[PDB]
Amino acid sequence: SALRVFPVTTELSPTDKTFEYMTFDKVGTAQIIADYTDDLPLVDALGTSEFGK
Amino acid sequence: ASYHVGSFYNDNATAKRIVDVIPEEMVTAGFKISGVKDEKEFKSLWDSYKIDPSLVDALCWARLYGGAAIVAIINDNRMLTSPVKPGAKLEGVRVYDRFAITIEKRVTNARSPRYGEPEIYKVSPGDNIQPYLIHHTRIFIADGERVTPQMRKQNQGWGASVLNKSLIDAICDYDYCESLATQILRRKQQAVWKVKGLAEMCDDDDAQYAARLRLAQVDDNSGVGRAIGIDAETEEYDVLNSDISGVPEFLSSKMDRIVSLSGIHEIIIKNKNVGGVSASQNTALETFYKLVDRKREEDYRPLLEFLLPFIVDEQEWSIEFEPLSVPSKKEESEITKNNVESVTKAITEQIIDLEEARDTLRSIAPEFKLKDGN
Amino acid sequence: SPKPFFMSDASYHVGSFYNDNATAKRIVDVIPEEMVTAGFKISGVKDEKEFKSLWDSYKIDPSLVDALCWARLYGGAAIVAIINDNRMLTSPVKPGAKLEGVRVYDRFAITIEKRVTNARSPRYGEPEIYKVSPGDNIQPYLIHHTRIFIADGERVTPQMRKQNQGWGASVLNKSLIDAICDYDYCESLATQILRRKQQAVWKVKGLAEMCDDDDAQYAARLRLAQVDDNSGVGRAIGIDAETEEYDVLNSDISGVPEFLSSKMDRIVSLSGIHEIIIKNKNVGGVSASQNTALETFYKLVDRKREEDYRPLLEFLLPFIVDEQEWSIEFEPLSVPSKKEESEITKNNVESVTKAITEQIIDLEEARDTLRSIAPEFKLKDGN
Amino acid sequence: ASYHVGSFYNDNATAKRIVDVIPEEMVTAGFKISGVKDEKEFKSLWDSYKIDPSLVDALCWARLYGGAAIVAIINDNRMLTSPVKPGAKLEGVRVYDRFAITIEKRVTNARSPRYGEPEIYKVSPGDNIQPYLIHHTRIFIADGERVTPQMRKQNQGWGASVLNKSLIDAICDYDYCESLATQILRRKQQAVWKVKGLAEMCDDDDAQYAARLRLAQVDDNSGVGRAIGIDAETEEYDVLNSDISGVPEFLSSKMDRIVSLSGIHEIIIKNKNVGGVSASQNTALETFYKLVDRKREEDYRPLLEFLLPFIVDEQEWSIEFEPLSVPSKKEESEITKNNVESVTKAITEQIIDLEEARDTLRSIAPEFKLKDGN
Amino acid sequence: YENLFLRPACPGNISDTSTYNIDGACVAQGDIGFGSAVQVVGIVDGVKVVAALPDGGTPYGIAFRSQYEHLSGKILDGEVCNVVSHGRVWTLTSLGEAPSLFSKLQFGSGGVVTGGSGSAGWTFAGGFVKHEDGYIIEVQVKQNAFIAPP
Amino acid sequence: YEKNPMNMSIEIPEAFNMLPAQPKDLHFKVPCTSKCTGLTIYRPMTIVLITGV
Repeated sequence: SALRVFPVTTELSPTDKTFEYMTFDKVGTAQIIADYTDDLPLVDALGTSEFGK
Repeated sequence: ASYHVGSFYNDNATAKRIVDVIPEEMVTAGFKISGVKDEKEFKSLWDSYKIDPSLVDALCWARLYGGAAIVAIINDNRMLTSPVKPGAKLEGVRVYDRFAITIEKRVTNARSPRYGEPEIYKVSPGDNIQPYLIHHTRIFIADGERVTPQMRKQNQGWGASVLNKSLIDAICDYDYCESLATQILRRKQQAVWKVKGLAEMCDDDDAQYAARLRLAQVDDNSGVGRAIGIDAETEEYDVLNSDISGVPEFLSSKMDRIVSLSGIHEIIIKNKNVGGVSASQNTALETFYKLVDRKREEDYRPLLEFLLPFIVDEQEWSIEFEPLSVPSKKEESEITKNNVESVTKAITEQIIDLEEARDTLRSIAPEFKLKDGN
Repeated sequence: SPKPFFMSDASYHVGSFYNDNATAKRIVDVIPEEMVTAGFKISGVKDEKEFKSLWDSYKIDPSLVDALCWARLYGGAAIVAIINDNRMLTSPVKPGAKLEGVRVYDRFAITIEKRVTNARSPRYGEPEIYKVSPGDNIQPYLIHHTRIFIADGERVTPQMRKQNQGWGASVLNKSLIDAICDYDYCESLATQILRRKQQAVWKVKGLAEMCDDDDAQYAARLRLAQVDDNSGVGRAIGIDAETEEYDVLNSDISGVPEFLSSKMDRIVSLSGIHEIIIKNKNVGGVSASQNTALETFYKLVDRKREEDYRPLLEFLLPFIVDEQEWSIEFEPLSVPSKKEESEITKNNVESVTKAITEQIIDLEEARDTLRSIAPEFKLKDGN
Repeated sequence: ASYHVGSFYNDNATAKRIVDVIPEEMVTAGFKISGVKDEKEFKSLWDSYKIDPSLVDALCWARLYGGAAIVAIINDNRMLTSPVKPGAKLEGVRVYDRFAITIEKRVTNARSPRYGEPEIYKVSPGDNIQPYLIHHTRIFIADGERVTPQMRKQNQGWGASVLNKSLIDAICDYDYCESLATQILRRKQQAVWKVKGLAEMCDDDDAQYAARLRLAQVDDNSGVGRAIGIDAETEEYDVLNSDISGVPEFLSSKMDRIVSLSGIHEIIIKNKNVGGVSASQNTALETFYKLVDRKREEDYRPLLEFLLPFIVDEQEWSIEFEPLSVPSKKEESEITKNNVESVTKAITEQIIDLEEARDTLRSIAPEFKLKDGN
Repeated sequence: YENLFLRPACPGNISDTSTYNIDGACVAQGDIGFGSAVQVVGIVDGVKVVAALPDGGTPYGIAFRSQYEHLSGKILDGEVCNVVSHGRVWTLTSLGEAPSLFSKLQFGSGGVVTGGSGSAGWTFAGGFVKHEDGYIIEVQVKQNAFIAPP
Repeated sequence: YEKNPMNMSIEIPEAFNMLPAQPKDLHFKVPCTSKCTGLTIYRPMTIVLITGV
């Protein structure tokens, strides 16, 4: 019952031999400012991956 | 290097030419429609909408990035994600690049033949407006050139860029060869000056500085009409030289490889007439014409089928492409003479009457304007 | 030599050489869409306006194009046509004229389900059920032979055919493959020879005393490069007679363009598509030889078209036209000119009625004669 | 050093062209049938059977292997070993190679002229079907080229492969010449660097690795705009060079040998226009047409007499081979004009009447559609 | 996220495109040469009057090279003058060898660099090339580094 | 667990197929093959396993 209990996908070519997927992340913040300001907080991103066989 | 082909496109004007000469000329060639009551109002509405620059840009993005989309917003009293009821009406169209479209909802019902085709498109333009959704009938998607299905499915059913790595490196090394040729010309002749004990002087001191200044000064004033004096026992002054030959032929061969890999020929890619022949560049024009026409039926026509029914109230029509041949009044002057004598040199003996003879003569677009009538 | 038990040759290499190299793209792609877009005409039908209407309603010629493309590349392709039939998709088709779509699969997606070799039927040896495994997570569905059509590539030995489960071979045989491959090698060597035209040698006795990777050696290298960049035809360099000598060596370069042209000519010869089409360069020295070159090219493409384009037509037509007996004509694949088209229309219009006025040839057939050859002269249907 | 021809066929491309170019064009040329009441139903029935792919590969394997067979099955109420009764029925045709056919039974009756010709053919297709026996009239055998009889009866009365030893090794030598030319180009220049005491440095150790890495590094950065340093007292750096000339001419001579042995000329085997003349490749083509028709008359027609009487119920008929010449609209219209004016310019005064003038005009293939009648 | 370098290394010009400041509302008393330190002798109507550095003064900036304001080759009396108050700049020097990186420079008479052992002030930036049988160094000027003695 | 192809999946790049029969003296040999990867969990924490029931 494996093929009927878990989903089956076909997004993989018969010649492929390893696969990989990606993951993202972010950081940031904000403040209360005035009209004449020259500094503001910044944001960024991140990334990661995993493999298979 | 330059894996993002957009930078290459906006940097090197050559790739610009290869990517934009074909589709834009294709659309500017024009077309004509049959089965309509008339065509003057057709043209009036057409240039009233005046969307052919957007069409040009859509085709260019499809050819370059491998994909593009256009959304046609229609004046209807329904929310946009819903499908479209029958009718002939339009108020605007706008084009999105390959990066702005994703699939949202998919249908797999076996009853309809549209299973495996997206129904809902997620469009995310940006500009601090929320990404939204489009029904399939409202949008049209344009692709580039065909690619193996294994690559097609990993490119989420989208085509490939026309600037493949072979053409990229062929473009890249040509400029390198040109710079090398400039260096070859720079290094044609060299002068060598040898002085006993020249190594004795300390580094970066006044003596060495004065020696260098003297060398530069005497270099500045030498020539055919000027001479130099030296010391026989200590110093000598010699010259070495090398020849240059074949470099223009190397550059020509590299450019010819560019032409062969591109597929568009010389009098369009290097924009230089061969000059040795009078009436062969014309046949080059018809070879280019057959190439552009053949690429035309594969992509320009689907745009016409997608958009044309939304503007014309007429039921059944035909779309026929104007023959892409650069005309010449004189030549069409005898063309019109031939047509006018052929159309009625012999119809005076058959049932071919006025209301069909006039239609025949003004179907072939003449310079003769004819009011509608009997 | 040892080899895997699951033989697979035209699996990855052909696809890579197609989607990476450009000359392979051209050599496999110039033919099919030219064949399909040359156009065709039908005979035995009441009218042609509705024929073109149904054709540009169905809009299947890009599918035909890339179907023939995979047929030429992978050695095999299949197209399935869906019919408006109230039966299970395993069942055959009853006689009729109806269809709702045509869609294409590659060589990899079709296999044989069960085989019939009955003696009385001439269909012995012919796989009667095809098992297709589509992509995008769709369950396989077996098909009766009547619905789908299988298109092959080029002829091979029957010994190879049976080993390749009744499937042709790729046009990109290893001879053409490595002929294409070594061209880039020759080009790279040509560029390398161009770089290596001229060299300069600077000899300083005692240079061996220099320490490796210390300030002294770095300073020497900085000075050498600095004096190198500022040299030229308008500048002079000074050296010491006792310690150092500065010589220049050079070599000649010639014949490289001819050698590369010969390699390209070999590519043309193995390709079979001639110069002004594969290299897209007009010879330039002659006015009207490209016309005969291109008519020979149409000879090639027409003799290839008669082998593969027709079976698609004979497979699709019986499902679209209710008329019982029709024939296919191929339009003459030669581009004609407003000038000469006007001239030929004049010629045929005066030939058709210059002398028929004295015989029983009447209007009701003269009109069919004049509008049979597709004119620019329209005519409303009538007497 | 003898190799089976099938591997060479399905591996090499020039062999493919040499073996394949003639039969396919030959069969696609077409024909016309005389004595027939009408030709529309003839073509309808012909492309209903649609046997031309089988015909193509039958002729191909006859050309290659020196022998091929076709099995033609008929609507009849008898076993396959029996002869064929008079009639015109056909239901299918299939093609078998050289290796699956043998002779079974012998006839030597002096009464019939059939002595010395096999009466029963023993087919062994294999593929888990029992080999069977077929009567003479149900099978046709296609043979290759003529051979001396002392080899003919040694080869069971069968032809030989068109790829003989001279053709095979002439083809093989060309690739060797190309590889040698590539080597010649690669060995144009050589740089030699000699250092006193270099032999003292021992094999495969760290010092040798460092020295050779340094040599590779300095070689990678040499060129026109860069110089190298040398120690005068111990080491010397020289360059040796060689010239290249005549290699394209030698390759052209080898291609000459290939075309001379093949027998099909250059604009068909190399497929390259001469370029220096505009109106000589036309007579080149007509020489090709003459030779291909000469070969066609020998072997393609036997298929016509083998199969045609089995489908046509008419008692008498004839085969005419269509004039194998490319037909250009303009000259076709001109020829039609000439024919129509000749056919009735001077028949107005004699007994040449309409019922046969119509036959004459619609026999010579016109574009002039005309319904049958008086 | 990086700072670009500037191409010509002549005395009196800027060497980088880092944060710099140019005080262009000034006038000269006497003659000044490009690449020398200057001092502020007075202020009139929002304009600073500068002169070449004497003994006992506090340097304020370094004269800056311009090809429109100074057509002669140097800055002349009664001319509007450009002065760099913050940034990296090539200066004339009388030194013989490069000092330690990030040391403190000392200015002799006429606005030339002669010391590398100062207590506080401007610092050496790591550039040392040769000009006219003399050398050029690279200095990092900061705005409030040198403070006028009470 | 939660059933969705974005959390767990099983890939079948190659379907079951039969190679042509290799003949010997008086018998044949017919091999078969396919490909698989097993179960892959891109998003854990959507699965809970209660043990020792």
